[PDB]
Amino acid sequence: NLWVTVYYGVPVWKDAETTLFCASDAKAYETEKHNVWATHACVPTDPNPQEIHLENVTEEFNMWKNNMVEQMHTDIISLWDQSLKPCVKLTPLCVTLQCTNVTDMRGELKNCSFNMTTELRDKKQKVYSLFYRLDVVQINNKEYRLINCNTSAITQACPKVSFEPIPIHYCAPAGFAILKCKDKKFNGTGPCPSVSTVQCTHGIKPVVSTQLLLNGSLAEEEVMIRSENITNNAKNILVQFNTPVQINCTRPNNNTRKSIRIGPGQAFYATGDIIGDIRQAHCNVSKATWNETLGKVVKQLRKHFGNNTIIRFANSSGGDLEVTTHSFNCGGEFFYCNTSGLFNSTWISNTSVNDSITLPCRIKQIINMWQRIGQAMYAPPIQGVIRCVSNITGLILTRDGGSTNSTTETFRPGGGDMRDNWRSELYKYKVVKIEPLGVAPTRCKRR
Amino acid sequence: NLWVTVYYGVPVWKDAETTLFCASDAKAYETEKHNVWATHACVPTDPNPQEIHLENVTEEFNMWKNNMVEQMHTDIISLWDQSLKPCVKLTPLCVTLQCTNVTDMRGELKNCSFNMTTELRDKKQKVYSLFYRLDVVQINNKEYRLINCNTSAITQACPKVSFEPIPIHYCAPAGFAILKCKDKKFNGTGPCPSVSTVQCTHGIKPVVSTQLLLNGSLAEEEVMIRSENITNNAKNILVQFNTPVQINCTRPNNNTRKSIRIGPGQAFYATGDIIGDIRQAHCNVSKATWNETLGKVVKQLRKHFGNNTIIRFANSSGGDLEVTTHSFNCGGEFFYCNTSGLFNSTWISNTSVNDSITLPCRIKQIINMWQRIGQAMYAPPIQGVIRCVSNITGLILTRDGGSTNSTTETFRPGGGDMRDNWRSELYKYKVVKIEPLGVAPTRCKRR
Amino acid sequence: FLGAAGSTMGAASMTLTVQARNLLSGNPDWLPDMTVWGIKQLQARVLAVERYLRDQQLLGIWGCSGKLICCTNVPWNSSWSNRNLSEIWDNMTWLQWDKEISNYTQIIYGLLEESQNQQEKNEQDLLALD
Amino acid sequence: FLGAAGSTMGAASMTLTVQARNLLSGNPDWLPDMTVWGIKQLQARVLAVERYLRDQQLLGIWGCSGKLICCTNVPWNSSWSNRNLSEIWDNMTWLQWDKEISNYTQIIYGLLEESQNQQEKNEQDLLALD
Amino acid sequence: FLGAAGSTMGAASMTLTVQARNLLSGNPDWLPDMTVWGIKQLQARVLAVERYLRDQQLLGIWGCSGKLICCTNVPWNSSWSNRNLSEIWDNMTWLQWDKEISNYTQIIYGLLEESQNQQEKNEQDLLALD
Ligand SMILES: *[C@@H]1O[C@H](CO)[C@@H](O[C@@H]2O[C@H](CO)[C@@H](O[C@@H]3O[C@H](CO[C@H]4O[C@H](CO[C@H]5O[C@H](CO)[C@@H](O)[C@H](O)[C@@H]5O)[C@@H](O)[C@H](O[C@H]5O[C@H](CO)[C@@H](O)[C@H](O)[C@@H]5O)[C@@H]4O)[C@@H](O)[C@H](O[C@H]4O[C@H](CO)[C@@H](O)[C@H](O)[C@@H]4O[C@H]4O[C@H](CO)[C@@H](O)[C@H](O)[C@@H]4O)[C@@H]3O)[C@H](O)[C@H]2NC(C)=O)[C@H](O)[C@H]1NC(C)=O
Ligand SMILES: *[C@@H]1O[C@H](CO)[C@@H](O[C@@H]2O[C@H](CO)[C@@H](O[C@@H]3O[C@H](CO[C@H]4O[C@H](CO[C@H]5O[C@H](CO)[C@@H](O)[C@H](O)[C@@H]5O)[C@@H](O)[C@H](O[C@H]5O[C@H](CO)[C@@H](O)[C@H](O)[C@@H]5O)[C@@H]4O)[C@@H](O)[C@H](O[C@H]4O[C@H](CO)[C@@H](O)[C@H](O)[C@@H]4O[C@H]4O[C@H](CO)[C@@H](O)[C@H](O)[C@@H]4O)[C@@H]3O)[C@H](O)[C@H]2NC(C)=O)[C@H](O)[C@H]1NC(C)=O
Ligand SMILES: *[C@@H]1O[C@H](CO)[C@@H](O[C@@H]2O[C@H](CO)[C@@H](O[C@@H]3O[C@H](CO)[C@@H](O)[C@H](O[C@H]4O[C@H](CO)[C@@H](O)[C@H](O)[C@@H]4O[C@H]4O[C@H](CO)[C@@H](O)[C@H](O)[C@@H]4O)[C@@H]3O)[C@H](O)[C@H]2NC(C)=O)[C@H](O)[C@H]1NC(C)=O
Ligand SMILES: *[C@@H]1O[C@H](CO)[C@@H](O[C@@H]2O[C@H](CO)[C@@H](O[C@@H]3O[C@H](CO)[C@@H](O)[C@H](O[C@H]4O[C@H](CO)[C@@H](O)[C@H](O)[C@@H]4O[C@H]4O[C@H](CO)[C@@H](O)[C@H](O)[C@@H]4O)[C@@H]3O)[C@H](O)[C@H]2NC(C)=O)[C@H](O)[C@H]1NC(C)=O
Ligand SMILES: *[C@@H]1O[C@H](CO)[C@@H](O[C@@H]2O[C@H](CO)[C@@H](O[C@@H]3O[C@H](CO[C@H]4O[C@H](CO)[C@@H](O)[C@H](O)[C@@H]4O)[C@@H](O)[C@H](O[C@H]4O[C@H](CO)[C@@H](O)[C@H](O)[C@@H]4O)[C@@H]3O)[C@H](O)[C@H]2NC(C)=O)[C@H](O)[C@H]1NC(C)=O
Ligand SMILES: *[C@@H]1O[C@H](CO)[C@@H](O[C@@H]2O[C@H](CO)[C@@H](O[C@@H]3O[C@H](CO[C@H]4O[C@H](CO)[C@@H](O)[C@H](O)[C@@H]4O)[C@@H](O)[C@H](O[C@H]4O[C@H](CO)[C@@H](O)[C@H](O)[C@@H]4O)[C@@H]3O)[C@H](O)[C@H]2NC(C)=O)[C@H](O)[C@H]1NC(C)=O
Ligand SMILES: *[C@@H]1O[C@H](CO)[C@@H](O[C@@H]2O[C@H](CO)[C@@H](O[C@@H]3O[C@H](CO)[C@@H](O)[C@H](O)[C@@H]3O)[C@H](O)[C@H]2NC(C)=O)[C@H](O)[C@H]1NC(C)=O
Ligand SMILES: *[C@@H]1O[C@H](CO)[C@@H](O[C@@H]2O[C@H](CO)[C@@H](O[C@@H]3O[C@H](CO)[C@@H](O)[C@H](O)[C@@H]3O)[C@H](O)[C@H]2NC(C)=O)[C@H](O)[C@H]1NC(C)=O
Ligand SMILES: *[C@@H]1O[C@H](CO)[C@@H](O[C@@H]2O[C@H](CO)[C@@H](O)[C@H](O)[C@H]2NC(C)=O)[C@H](O)[C@H]1NC(C)=O
Ligand SMILES: *[C@@H]1O[C@H](CO)[C@@H](O[C@@H]2O[C@H](CO)[C@@H](O)[C@H](O)[C@H]2NC(C)=O)[C@H](O)[C@H]1NC(C)=O
Ligand SMILES: *[C@@H]1O[C@H](CO)[C@@H](O[C@@H]2O[C@H](CO)[C@@H](O)[C@H](O)[C@H]2NC(C)=O)[C@H](O)[C@H]1NC(C)=O
Ligand SMILES: *[C@@H]1O[C@H](CO)[C@@H](O)[C@H](O)[C@H]1NC(C)=O
Ligand SMILES: *[C@@H]1O[C@H](CO)[C@@H](O)[C@H](O)[C@H]1NC(C)=O
Ligand SMILES: *[C@@H]1O[C@H](CO)[C@@H](O)[C@H](O)[C@H]1NC(C)=O
Repeated sequence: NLWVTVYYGVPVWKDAETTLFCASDAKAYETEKHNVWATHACVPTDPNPQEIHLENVTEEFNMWKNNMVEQMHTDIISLWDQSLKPCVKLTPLCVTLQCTNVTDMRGELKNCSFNMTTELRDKKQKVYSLFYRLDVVQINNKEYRLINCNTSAITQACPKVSFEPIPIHYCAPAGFAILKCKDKKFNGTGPCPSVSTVQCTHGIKPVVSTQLLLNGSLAEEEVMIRSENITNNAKNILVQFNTPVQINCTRPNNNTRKSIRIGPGQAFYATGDIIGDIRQAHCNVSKATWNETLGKVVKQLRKHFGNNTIIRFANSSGGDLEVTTHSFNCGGEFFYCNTSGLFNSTWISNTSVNDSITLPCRIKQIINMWQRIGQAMYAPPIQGVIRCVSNITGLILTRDGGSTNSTTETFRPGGGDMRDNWRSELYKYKVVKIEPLGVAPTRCKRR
Repeated sequence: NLWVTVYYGVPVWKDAETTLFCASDAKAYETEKHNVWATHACVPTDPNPQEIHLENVTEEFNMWKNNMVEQMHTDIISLWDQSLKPCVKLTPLCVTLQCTNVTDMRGELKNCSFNMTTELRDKKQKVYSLFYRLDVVQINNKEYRLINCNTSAITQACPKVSFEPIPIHYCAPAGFAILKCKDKKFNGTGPCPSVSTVQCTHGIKPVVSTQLLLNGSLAEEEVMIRSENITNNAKNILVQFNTPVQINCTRPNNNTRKSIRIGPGQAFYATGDIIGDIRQAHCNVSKATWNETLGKVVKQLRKHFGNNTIIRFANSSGGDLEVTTHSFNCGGEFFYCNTSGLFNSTWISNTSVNDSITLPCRIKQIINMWQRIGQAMYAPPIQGVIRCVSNITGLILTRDGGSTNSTTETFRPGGGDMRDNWRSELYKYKVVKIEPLGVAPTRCKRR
Repeated sequence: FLGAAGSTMGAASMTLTVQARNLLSGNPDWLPDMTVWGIKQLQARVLAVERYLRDQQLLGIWGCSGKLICCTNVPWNSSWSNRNLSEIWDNMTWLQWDKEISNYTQIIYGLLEESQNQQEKNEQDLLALD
Repeated sequence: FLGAAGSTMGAASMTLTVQARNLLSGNPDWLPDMTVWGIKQLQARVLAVERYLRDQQLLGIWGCSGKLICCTNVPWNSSWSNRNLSEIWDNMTWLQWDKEISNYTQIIYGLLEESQNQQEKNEQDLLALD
Repeated sequence: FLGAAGSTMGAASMTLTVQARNLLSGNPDWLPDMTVWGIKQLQARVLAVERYLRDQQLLGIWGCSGKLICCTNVPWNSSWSNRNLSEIWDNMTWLQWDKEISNYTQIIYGLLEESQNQQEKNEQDLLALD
């Protein structure tokens, strides 16, 4: 009896992948400071982002299969190179370094004398600088060299731009949509009872860190435990905190900028003498706040590893510095902190057997993150003492393979892949494409 | 009774801003000479530009609020960098210069000996060149250096391309329109009785000059006087001439090109010895023609400053060379002329109390215009004597602040902002966006 | 080309086609482009087609589905420019017209997409069945 | 915005207009772009208009020629989801609906462009002559 | 696909739909692009959509407002290819046909946009009022 009829705009979608753009909230642009991080031409965010809750809908999510992570990961990487392209390349810094021990703590800093090319190509320049032990390597008084020269080339980051993370909303173009999981407890896998849609994702700060998720999103009620394959010890375990952890990372060295001239037109910023406290970089964590969280977190692992079992914590096993330490950026400088003091504990079924704690941190200006070869970035010196306060919102953890599985299990800080850091904020999001065209049988026919 | 009805294409527009492109008249492309100025991919101009006169229409214009100026100003700037990018960079020219006085007029030219890198990286090259006093600065026989080396880097303009200004029509994309003011007397502010529309603006030659508008558009009937804020002495005063003023600027030095080889593959063009008249660059203005204009112009100022008053003229007060002199380009070289001789006069109410006049001009190859730091352009030497004839179509003027306002007023040549130069041709133009959609009540309804 | 903008709305209906033509399509058209100033001749014409399809959606979702003029079942409210018919077309101009309707412009828009093509096409489906 | 996706097809017909709107047009709209990350904000929106005109061809070449809903002379085959009318709109959902028709989807498409607007317009030409 | 180009105009009307399809939409479609040779795979497809909307304006502003075939009230002038009906469709081919009309092509175009949809829609407005 009936007849076919074309309906346009029916609620039908399929899971797919597209190219997502950013959103800066149109305030980051007023923050200026010559293109901070991403925001330059960055899409300002709709003042009123729209979130529509879909009733009577259940959708299955997988955060580990999420494509927004891979795009974001490649975005930061592509973003990094574009920042270093217009800046000043440090290529003729491979000159011999004659170094000596700084005036305590086994001479971590080296005072190095070397020859340099001036604006003119005729006469050289005899000048000295100050490099960390991590930035230099001796070759056989004490003679050193740049640590990256044998591996690759090097370029200096511009002092105008800042590495300051700013909120970035990922949005989808026309024909696409972004799904948001509104449940309080979600491990990133399984069906999602309450699903809402948004044009733009929430504020996401691209904070690059290791062993500690900084400035991230808090969980709801109970703390969350996420892992790709849990019984598998080869897979990292992502944790989401309820309450934020106060962390202080400072640069207890009050410095000055040389701004030496290697012209014509170019000026390099050398690290001058340190005026102030003679100290190594340090990281503070309040003993009461970390413990309280630990007691709550260690109980969540027993929802899997069993009601009663012994959970012991320990510092990093070994590997690259990026893996073994907490790597991040504060005030433009890159800190590498020793977390061994926090991870020293042993817990009972519900319990573990002072007013403050500190963590030794190391500073490295010349870095290759993401296993990049051919390009090394030099972090420019900062005037004065740098102080920063951030939230610790989560961790990257790995389980040991030694078993004795039915006895006890030990967990250690993870590292490596930075996608996990983005999976922390993107677990509730996935990309689907909308299929508007539809057909239905009805009597109307046509004349 | 009636019913609403959608009308499409109704004559309704709103003032707005868009991105405008160029037009080259499709002849400039046949002029070739490897991308002269702008025209490379430049839009050829419609052989028949369309100008439609709108009857019974009055629109209010402001030339100082015009956005076509800001775009054009940023265009020339962006155009300038793209021309210097593929060319040869002069970076290792900062070598010490041993200079001596040329064989009259207090030794304006310096014969400089210096060391240079050859195609090979082994042996240097002992060679001499000839630089103007303005291009070099001594540092403490006579030893000199490049004047830009302490400030910035430097790059040479390619001899293939030419700086020759070519007519450029600014046009608007679909959805936009360009308004043209057809009145004979318009100061750039107030209502415009007769308004016509065009797809493309008229022929506009991007001639960059100071204290003198060269190769511009003539006024109609009376000469025109334009100022942003007139009683305000801080605002420049733009003047539009009726009859064009004959001006001659020549390079009375017959030169040769060295074309030295700083390989591999690169060749620099040095300034060789001068064969011919021993002279300084000079600018000619006919005494009769300048005066006649002056008598007509000085009367227009009395339509504001009052019927009777004393108007005295004087040369530039002081400042940067770009401000204090007339800066332009002829034959590829950049002249800086001394206008002090023309601006020496004193006028009565209608009058002022030989066959020719001349103006001392200075030449500078290394220039930073538009207050640019980090990039300095070297103007390549030209074979033979350069001669050029242009029209003087207008001025940039400033009024003194010293008052004694009710007594007399003195005017001096302005400078600085190059937007004023573009405001001279764009005063009759502004950008609006068309809004085609409209609704009107009618009986037709629908079945 | 806009010649009747100063003229009355009644006279402005004759040249309506001219505005539709020139406005609609604008191609110079030049293939050549370069990294800088090629992106400038792109950004302008890309915004042209984005602004265009924006207008076309309204023409389709409303009771038009066709260009130039089309009518609708929305009754003209008295509160919306209460006027004389000869006071609109014969004595008044479009720029002068759009000036007053500015307050009711968004209201009328709702009557076209919702009150008509949402409720009209559904009405049509119910009337085309029998 | 997709709110009735969980609801029945009968209820999903009321908010149909909302999906048409938001889906159709998406301009942020920002002119600024750069050599890298400018090509990223381009590649996305260019694919948007390519996917769009792809859909629009079907609307035109079929018996619609207009947006939202339009009907046709193609009889509904029993072999295609043999069902109850109240079992479709009242008891069933679109996602659940498109799930079954997946096999006959390409067949129906042929009936719209070939069996109708190819044979209908030609039929119209023969019926409009007299 | 163009198969009837050699065949007569009468036979060329059957496969008309095929030409409409393939011509209309052409997406490879590949997202990847680079600074050079990415601008080459752009410049081609951008000119494709510019040439396309150019054609679509004529379809709308004329008496069609729909694709494939549509008719009009413009009478065929004798001075325009005075011929036999069987001498056109049955005995003649399109390429051979467009060859002769080349002189009157621009004239006919005027009759569609001006003589019809300018004067027809206005006529419709006057006939829809009563
Ligand atoms: C995510 O991570 C998790 C963990 O972190 C991963 O889980 C891992 O999954 C793999 C599967 O790929 C498992 O390996 C498979 O194990 C099964 C089962 O083996 C257990 O049971 C056997 C039988 O048990 C019954 O019978 C006895 C006797 O009556 C009873 O007492 C019992 O109570 C039970 O009732 C038993 O034989 C097994 O013991 C043997 O193996 C273990 C493990 O190596 C040894 O320690 C023992 O000493 C002993 O040797 C075990 O207890 C096996 O059946 C699978 O074998 C298949 O695959 C082999 C390749 O790995 C292949 O060589 C075999 O031939 C066999 O393939 C056969 O079966 C196929 C399917 O039918 C046929 O197609 C095929 O042709 C052939 O016939 C396999 O070894 C891991 O155990 C499991 N991890 C852990 C810790 O348990 C998961 O994979 C990850 N996933 C992702 C997506 O990341
Ligand atoms: C373009 O350029 C032009 C010029 O090139 C610019 O024009 C300039 O515009 C500014 C306005 O921003 C003017 O300043 C303002 O002047 C007025 C008027 O001042 C004059 O008259 C006063 C009264 O005159 C009458 O009364 C006497 C007594 O009976 C009679 O004899 C007279 O004949 C008159 O009838 C008089 O008091 C003034 O003299 C004082 O000021 C001058 C100038 O500084 C001194 O030389 C004198 O010695 C004497 O001190 C003068 O003669 C003032 O009223 C304005 O003051 C307001 O703004 C001040 C900030 O500048 C602020 O501190 C004051 O409190 C005051 O604000 C009051 O009024 C506001 C408005 O009602 C209130 O909101 C506010 O709360 C407060 O109550 C101001 O000083 C410039 O004079 C003028 N330039 C010239 C050369 O005249 C123009 O701005 C430019 N525009 C653009 C877009 O570029
Ligand atoms: C990382 O760094 C951050 C920032 O430094 C740390 O967070 C801060 O922690 C401190 C101490 O834990 C805390 O300081 C107190 O804040 C109170 C308000 O919240 C203040 O009222 C208080 O000031 C009193 O004490 C000071 C020291 O004793 C006095 O110098 C001061 O004058 C105050 O005394 C007054 O008040 C008393 C009555 O209470 C009155 O009798 C007196 O007359 C006088 O009026 C402290 O300064 C900061 O508030 C914290 N900051 C934030 C942002 O939370 C964090 O602990 C660090 N983490 C680690 C691991 O080190
Ligand atoms: C900037 O430079 C420009 C260009 O040089 C200047 O503009 C030129 O100005 C000159 C003089 O002011 C002018 O030259 C005259 O042009 C006339 C035509 O317009 C010529 O007829 C004339 O030639 C006669 O005079 C010459 C010198 O006396 C002789 O050499 C020549 O043979 C001519 O004589 C003949 O004619 C007489 C009768 O008149 C006859 O009896 C003789 O037998 C013989 O046949 C001049 O050359 C140029 O025309 C101007 N050029 C332009 C383009 O306008 C400008 O003045 C300069 N400005 C400044 C400030 O210096
Ligand atoms: C995790 O999140 C925390 C909190 O958001 C981040 O901490 C931020 O750290 C940045 C520095 O990297 C801070 O930026 C600083 O802002 C200070 C305050 O600026 C206001 O006040 C001044 C007046 O003093 C106003 O003029 C100004 O407009 C602002 O309203 C500045 O004083 C700072 O400048 C000084 O410090 C920097 C280095 O820190 C030096 O380079 C400067 O030269 C100068 O000495 C600086 O601009 C920011 O304010 C901090 N957040 C908050 C809320 O305070 C962590 O950095 C982040 N973690 C990571 C890894 O990014
Ligand atoms: C204001 O406007 C005036 C007038 O438009 C400009 O003056 C122009 O100056 C340029 C030079 O910058 C002139 O270009 C010159 O054209 C001459 C004539 O070319 C014709 O004749 C030759 C035969 O001789 C033909 O083969 C050719 O196809 C043309 O038909 C050339 O002879 C010139 O070459 C010589 O001079 C230049 C430097 O001037 C040298 O570099 C060359 O190597 C060679 O020695 C040159 O090509 C142009 O002709 C002038 N205009 C007019 C109308 O003559 C002003 O420059 C302008 N002001 C500013 C600031 O731009
Ligand atoms: C590690 O976490 C434990 C909680 O599991 C912390 O124990 C806390 O210890 C303080 C004392 O230092 C307790 O405060 C006490 O409160 C009672 C009741 O008001 C009062 O009688 C005592 O005089 C004292 O003030 C606190 O209650 C207790 N926490 C809980 C949950 O009971 C411990 O402080 C943490 N580690 C560190 C660094 O102390
Ligand atoms: C400055 O401008 C004035 C005009 O305001 C110029 O005065 C001009 O002087 C010439 C003489 O050199 C005048 O020509 C004369 O013409 C009369 C009448 O034909 C004749 O009798 C004389 O023998 C002589 O030929 C000219 O008329 C006069 N201008 C005007 C408008 O009257 C003056 O020349 C200019 N400055 C210079 C450089 O001379
Ligand atoms: C790092 O070593 C340099 C020398 O290579 C020190 O600079 C010298 O400082 C002394 C002060 O005791 C001066 O008398 C010399 O003239 C300095 N020489 C040069 C070349 O600068 C420098 O002081 C050392 N580090 C610091 C600043 O503590
Ligand atoms: C990070 O912290 C741990 C724990 O304090 C440090 O381990 C010490 O290592 C030294 C040798 O380098 C031993 O002499 C100490 O006995 C160790 N301490 C303890 C408590 O066992 C470690 O050195 C720190 N830093 C690094 C880079 O390893
Ligand atoms: C520009 O022209 C003026 C006017 O001729 C020059 O002023 C002369 O300056 C010198 C000193 O440099 C004095 O000795 C002369 O007496 C001045 N001339 C007059 C007429 O007063 C000026 O030097 C010229 N150039 C520059 C660069 O200033
Ligand atoms: C300087 O300190 C280092 C420790 O890193 C030590 O190995 C070296 O022997 C010291 N040099 C001198 C001269 O004491
Ligand atoms: C060369 O001329 C300059 C004038 O610029 C003068 O200062 C200098 O003393 C002269 N040198 C000699 C050696 O005469
Ligand atoms: C319905 O479909 C079957 C098989 O798909 C076919 O045999 C039959 O002819 C079709 N009927 C109509 C009316 O299309």
